[PDB]
Amino acid sequence: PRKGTHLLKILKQNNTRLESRTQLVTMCHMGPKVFMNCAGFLKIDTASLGDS
Amino acid sequence: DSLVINLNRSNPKLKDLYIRPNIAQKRMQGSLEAHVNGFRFTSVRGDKVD
Repeated sequence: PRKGTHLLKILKQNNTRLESRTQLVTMCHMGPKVFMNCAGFLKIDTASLGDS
Repeated sequence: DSLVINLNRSNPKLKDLYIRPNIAQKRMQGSLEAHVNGFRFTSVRGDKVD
C-alpha cells in the first residue's frame, strides 16, 4: 500500500496517465527490483489511451 | 465511402476544436479523431462529421 500510494501520488502530481511501463523507471524512478516485480501486473489499456 | 469504424485500438485524437462552417447555427466545440481512412469530428453534443 505504501508504494502504491506513492506511485499514484506521483502520477497525480505529473497530471499524466501511465502511457508506458517504462515511465515507472523514467519519471517515477522506480527501483530495478521493484520494476521487475510489478511490471507484468500493471495493465496500460492502450485502446483507451488514445493519445500520448 | 462509409467510415471504417476504428478496429485499431490506438487512433490518435485531438480535443478542444471549434469547427468552421458551423454544424448548427453557432460554432460547436468538439474533438477530432484520426480513423483508419479518415477523420471523425464529434461535437460536445454528438454531431459526427466524416
